[PDB]
Amino acid sequence: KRESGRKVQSGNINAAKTIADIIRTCLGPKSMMKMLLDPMGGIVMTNDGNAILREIQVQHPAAKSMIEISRTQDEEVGDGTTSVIILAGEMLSVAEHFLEQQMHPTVVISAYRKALDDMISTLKKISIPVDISDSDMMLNIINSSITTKAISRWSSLACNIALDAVKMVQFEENGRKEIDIKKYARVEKIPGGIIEDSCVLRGVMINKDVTHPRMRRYIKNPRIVLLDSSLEYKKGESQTDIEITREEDFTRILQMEEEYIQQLCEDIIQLKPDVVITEKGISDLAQHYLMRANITAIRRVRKTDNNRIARACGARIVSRPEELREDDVGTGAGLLEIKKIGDEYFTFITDCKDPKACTILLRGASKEILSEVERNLQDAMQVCRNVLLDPQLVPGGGASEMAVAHALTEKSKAMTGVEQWPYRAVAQALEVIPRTLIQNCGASTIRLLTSLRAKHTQENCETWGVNGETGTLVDMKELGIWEPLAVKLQTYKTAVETAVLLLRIDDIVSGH
Amino acid sequence: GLEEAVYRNIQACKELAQTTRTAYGPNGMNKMVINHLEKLFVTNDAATILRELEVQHPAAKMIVMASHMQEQEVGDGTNFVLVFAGALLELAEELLRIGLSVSEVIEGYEIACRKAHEILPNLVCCSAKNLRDIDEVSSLLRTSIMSKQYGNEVFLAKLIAQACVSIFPDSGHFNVDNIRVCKILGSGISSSSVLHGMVFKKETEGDVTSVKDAKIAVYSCPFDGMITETKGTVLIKTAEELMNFSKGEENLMDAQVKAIADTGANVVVTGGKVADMALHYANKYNIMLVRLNSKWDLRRLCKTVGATALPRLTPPVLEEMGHCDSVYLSEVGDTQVVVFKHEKEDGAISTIVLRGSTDNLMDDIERAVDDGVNTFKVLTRDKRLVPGGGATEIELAKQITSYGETCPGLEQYAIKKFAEAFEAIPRALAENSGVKANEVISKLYAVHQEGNKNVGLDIEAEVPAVKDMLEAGILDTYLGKYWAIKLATNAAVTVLRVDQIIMAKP
Amino acid sequence: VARAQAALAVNISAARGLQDVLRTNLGPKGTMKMLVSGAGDIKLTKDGNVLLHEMQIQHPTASLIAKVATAQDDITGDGTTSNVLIIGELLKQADLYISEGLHPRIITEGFEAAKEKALQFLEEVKVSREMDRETLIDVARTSLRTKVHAELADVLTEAVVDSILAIKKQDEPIDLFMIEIMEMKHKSETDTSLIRGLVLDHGARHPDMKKRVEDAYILTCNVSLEYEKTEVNSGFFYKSAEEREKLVKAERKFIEDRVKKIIELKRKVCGDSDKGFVVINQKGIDPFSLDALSKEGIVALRRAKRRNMERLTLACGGVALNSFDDLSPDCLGHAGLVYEYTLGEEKFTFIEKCNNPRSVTLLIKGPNKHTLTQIKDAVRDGLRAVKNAIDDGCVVPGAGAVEVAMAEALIKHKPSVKGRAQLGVQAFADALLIIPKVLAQNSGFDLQETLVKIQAEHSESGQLVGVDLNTGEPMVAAEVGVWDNYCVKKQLLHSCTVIATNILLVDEIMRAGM
Ligand SMILES: Nc1ncnc2c1ncn2[C@@H]1O[C@H](COP(=O)(O)OP(=O)(O)OP(=O)(O)O)[C@@H](O)[C@H]1O
Ligand SMILES: Nc1ncnc2c1ncn2[C@@H]1O[C@H](COP(=O)(O)OP(=O)(O)OP(=O)(O)O)[C@@H](O)[C@H]1O
Ligand SMILES: Nc1ncnc2c1ncn2[C@@H]1O[C@H](COP(=O)(O)OP(=O)(O)OP(=O)(O)O)[C@@H](O)[C@H]1O
Repeated sequence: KRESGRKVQSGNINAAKTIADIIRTCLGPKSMMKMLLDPMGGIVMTNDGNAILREIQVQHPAAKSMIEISRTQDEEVGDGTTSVIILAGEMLSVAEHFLEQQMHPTVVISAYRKALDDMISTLKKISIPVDISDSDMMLNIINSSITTKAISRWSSLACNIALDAVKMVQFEENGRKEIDIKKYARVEKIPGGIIEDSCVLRGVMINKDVTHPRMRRYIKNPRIVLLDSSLEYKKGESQTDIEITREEDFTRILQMEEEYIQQLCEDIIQLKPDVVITEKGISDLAQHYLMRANITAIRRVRKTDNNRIARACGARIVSRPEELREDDVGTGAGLLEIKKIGDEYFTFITDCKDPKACTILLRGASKEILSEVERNLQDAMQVCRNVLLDPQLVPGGGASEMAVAHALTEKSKAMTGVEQWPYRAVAQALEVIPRTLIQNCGASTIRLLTSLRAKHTQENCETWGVNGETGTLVDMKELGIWEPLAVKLQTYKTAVETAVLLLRIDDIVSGH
Repeated sequence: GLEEAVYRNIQACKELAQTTRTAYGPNGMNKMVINHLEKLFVTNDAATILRELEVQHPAAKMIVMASHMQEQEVGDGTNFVLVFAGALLELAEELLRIGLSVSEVIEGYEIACRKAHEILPNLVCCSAKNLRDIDEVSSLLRTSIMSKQYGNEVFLAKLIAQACVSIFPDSGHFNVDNIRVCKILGSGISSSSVLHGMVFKKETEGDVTSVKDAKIAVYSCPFDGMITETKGTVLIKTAEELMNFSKGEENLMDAQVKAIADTGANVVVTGGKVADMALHYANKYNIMLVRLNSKWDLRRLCKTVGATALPRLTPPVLEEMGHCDSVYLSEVGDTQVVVFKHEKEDGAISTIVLRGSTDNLMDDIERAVDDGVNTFKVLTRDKRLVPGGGATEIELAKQITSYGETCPGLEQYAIKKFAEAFEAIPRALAENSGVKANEVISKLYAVHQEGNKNVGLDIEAEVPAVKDMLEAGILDTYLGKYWAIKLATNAAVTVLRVDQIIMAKP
Repeated sequence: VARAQAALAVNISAARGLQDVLRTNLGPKGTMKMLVSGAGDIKLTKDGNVLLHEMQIQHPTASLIAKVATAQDDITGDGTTSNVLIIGELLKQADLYISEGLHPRIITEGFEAAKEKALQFLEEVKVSREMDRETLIDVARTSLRTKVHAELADVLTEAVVDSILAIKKQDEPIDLFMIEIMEMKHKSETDTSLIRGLVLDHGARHPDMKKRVEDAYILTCNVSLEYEKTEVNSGFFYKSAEEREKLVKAERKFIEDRVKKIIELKRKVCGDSDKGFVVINQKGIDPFSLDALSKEGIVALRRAKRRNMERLTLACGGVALNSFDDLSPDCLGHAGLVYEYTLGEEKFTFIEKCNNPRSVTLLIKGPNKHTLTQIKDAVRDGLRAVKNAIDDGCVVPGAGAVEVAMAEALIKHKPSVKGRAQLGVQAFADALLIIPKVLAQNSGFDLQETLVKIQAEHSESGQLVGVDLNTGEPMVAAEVGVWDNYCVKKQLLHSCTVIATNILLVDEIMRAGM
């Protein structure tokens, strides 16, 4: 029915601790697999933390809030979603300061938000600048995700795909250096060929096939036209329907259908175009007057894909087909081509410049190989985006966690007041990331973590990390286990933003 | 939820052996079986037992599927498979309790099976002399009709003898399909006889007693009111309009029987009922009309002369008619029957008519006649005869134990148990005759030790002794004993090879 | 509940449970299993692929191992139930060290170290013998004797050896689609043999037909000579039953003009004596058209298949024809003995002694229904084993000689990743010895008696030792002719390391909701 008091403060803790205990052992290169039982008897053995919680239904309101905050975090950056839910479950796991000390959560939130300012200040002190102009330094960053994959045979060519895609989308003139892979870098899959055939072209590709040979095959000066209106029968302002059942109604409708389309098609062929692009659909009779002028028919394109075509050639978006003019020209484009690739037709409006848009063309021997590269390249594109957003790396593999937790201990000696006791609990809760790395390797956890803290005290805090392969401690300056800064900045920010949301809930009530 | 997991595959076949062990022999007991259409039936044939008893265990279904292969290439000894191979799996359980592996019994059974196929030609005493006489044929058939219908073999051994001699000049064509059985209700088995050609129990409904026409057409539709293949809206209002349809029905049927007279066909077979006015039109144009309500009686005629059954109401089709030499009527046993005789042809069709007062009794004679034809259907091959009554079952068990004793190694255990499975068949014959089975086996081995061969069981309730099978006229088929030993050993090695059964979804 | 290591203890019991079931059907001395469909279908097999794919298990963990053997037959075609017996002992021997406090990731790191050393050991024991008739008999004998009750073990070897040897020439790759498998009833199980030509399901049904044609010209046809529709602009109109008799003669006249055209093409091209003519028309043939062709000596066949027509193109050489109006002699072929094989019920046309058919039909005969499906799954496993022997010229000794030799090579081997990977090569050496262990139980001998004798046999030379199925003595696999494939043993060690990893790499099981 309803629940209030201190029970929902402990009820939201065990709801987030249960989600964190599921995917706690799935961290690092030695991530353990998880077995999901379906009602139909199916079993998937995926060890990906985003794939486990997606196929698991939850009923708690706090546990439902735990999944969606990492799902939105997966859409922002393509790496670090498992470390968010682990850190959000460890910060709430020390319930001795929440219930036994009878402390209000406002003291904890004032201690948690004050510890959030020490997260950004410590990571900028252990950071290191990146020479992004050298292509050898960019290869040592993306290689952490290309290992144990089928794309690893072509790592020298697959790295050129993601690096050339992020640089074309990023605009240095705007200052803020925006990269959006979903719009300006729309990836499409083409069957046939091999992995070496996949390259990057500077344009937009249309997956509509060719149904008639009366089209433009090779045009050096493509005259493009964009239109928003439909090419069909004229409908009124009412919501009436079109039903053709009588022979008297079949003649009167088709005579009005032919006379309006021929009046529409006369306005576009007077400019002598090469390819027509309409927003809505194109009827079968509309192609009959269009094939006499040998124009390539392209239909069913979204409004978001329409502006990428207008920025590729420089055309004008015209609302109505009766209002065409001479300014709707595509002068400056490279070549128009309808050449088949593996018995599929594709339209090319590519150019020899950077018209603020691009696409990725994938090829492969089978359709399962097409799905393998697109899930590896999109994971690789978001990691290399964070490097070009800010050229700064952090020592990963638990080295940044012990460097941050060492700075919080010396800061807590000068932090007076009641809030110093939950302030020291965040330093021990940030140690769970190198704790599960030793437990997944199989060595003694407390024997290695105690010597890990002794190396972070006397020696330099930027070195002496954990290697998740052999099970011992190595120096992070020797191996390429470097993490991006913007990934680790949003990881500690979201883990605090989750802990500020679940601890502030003090009542769960119903109502529609 | 698991006790032995190898014993339950054998116990399901031991229940299949018990339903025919007490039903073995001329002194075997009958079985009150219930048909699936809720009909009471009394029989003792081993093939009719498995047809009605829907056995469900798939481990015992291998011996039933071996019985369907036992019915092929030989028509003798279906009860021999369910007794001997049942004794194989029962005696194999005494070896597995000691510690012997199941793969050791398998190779030991196939060794003694090939050894038993060499001793069986040594026991062939007599053979058929190919004289085509009724004295030579009925002397060997008296043993096969025994264990089916005991006491009435003196009338059955002479009737099937007169049928198979008429086919034996047709060399290489003798089969069980040439001798058909048609049951007629009557007094008893003493009034039964044998006729040539195709004989049906129903007489000619027409008034023609003899016709020499060759064209025979069969129509499965009854003689009734004609319905057009189109819609045909026929409406009547007054009594004069009803008489125009009544007289018009007889006038159209007058042209329907005239189309049979136009093609030169004077023999018509009707599956359904015949109207009285249509029966008058058949006798006007001298057409023989025979009513056959049975579908198996109609399907028999299509496979002999080629006359097919057409669903239309008398269509004049010259292509789908049959050909016969002489169709006439004969009065045999106070009942007129129709004979499809072959006068111009040499003839290879014979029909044994059986008489009786009970349909449950006459069906057991039909299984005894078809097993009598199948005894000589085997003897179209190489003629070799073996002594019956358990005479060959002791001598084969005497030589295999003598062979398995001299052979050293671990394989001597499965060879010794292959001989004792042959001892259950005289144990089945002694138990069903009310005699102590332990005394007859000792009396059989004492006379076979001195070399007195061809000694089997004396069929008598008061006499527990034995007698000679050569002087008694008891003789079995060597090919009937050849395929029975081979198929039962191949069936009993299949059950021992399968260890566990797992159900699977399609 | 139970958020602990209990998710591993339930998965190894499904592995131990699937090991104890499938251990009774390895080798020729093993037993068989029955597959009941619930409706009455009975099937007996020893193949572990059909024992896991067709057989349904209730346990969810054991359903994953059923998906392992489906991936085994796609690359090799052998060793599916031997895949289960290794991974059953691999997770059994892992439990001796996990209960002592060792992490399963450490044993996984030792299993990949034992996989690279055992794969390097397979390159030294392989024998690059020249592929001839005699060495392919021993390869076919190790594969076909495990699906046969030892009465067809001698007859079925020469049927599969001579079939693949007739299609292995000019260094061409072996294609299994060139081999046609046909089944016929009313015969014994030992009556199977090889057929040079093809087997058609329906033959000529006419009393005036020739029973055997020694030489003939085969015309490929695909035209329906039955009652067809109009090819000219007309319609089906009739006023009564007499108008239908005029219409059926005006419609069938489009058929018999083509039938007499085949006789005009027969008399033109080789119309003299010592000739022949067979029609291989796939579609239906008019029964009135069968009387018109059989009077001049033409055997007409009807009711064929689509795949059989393509094999008739390679056998005779005639191009597939679609219309009789443009009949031409380049669509004609040639064959040798064209006769009919008579059964108890049906008849089958046999077209052997072809010029260059490039297709061999295997004729498998059986008395029962389940007997036909057992040999059909045996000939597909036997032909794929010899195909692995021709394409991969190196072979390995059989009778478990590789697994005992790999147990000694893995003992004298130190790990180079850590010290705790010493149990990874220890448990991999003990789990590979389950194949001489399970071959003692199926043969009826003691398990530990022949294991000592197979391990004490060592010498200062190259010598392989295996188990004996008859006496239980040490037996050299090269001296008796027991050989396996190098490709099967390479995929055996590769697939066993992957599947035993994934069962060892789970810690929690959750109920999904799609
Ligand atoms: N050999 C190694 N030893 C120890 N740590 C390693 C090793 N290799 C990589 N790592 C670290 O492990 C981290 C990956 O941890 P984890 O699997 O929990 O996150 P993730 O699943 O990669 O995150 P996301 O879900 O965002 O991709 C990497 O950031 C890397 O720094
Ligand atoms: N009166 C008898 N004298 C001697 N032996 C007999 C006698 N009756 C039966 N037998 C023995 O019984 C065995 C065959 O008996 P039986 O007639 O019961 O088989 P069957 O009923 O013909 O088989 P099926 O069920 O196939 O018809 C033979 O071995 C035969 O020696
Ligand atoms: N005559 C023989 N004597 C001893 N061992 C043999 C003999 N023939 C085969 N083997 C052994 O049996 C093993 C194969 O067993 P089996 O044929 O029962 O399974 P399989 O059919 O190979 O399994 P899968 O169908 O999974 O490939 C081989 O490794 C071989 O060493």
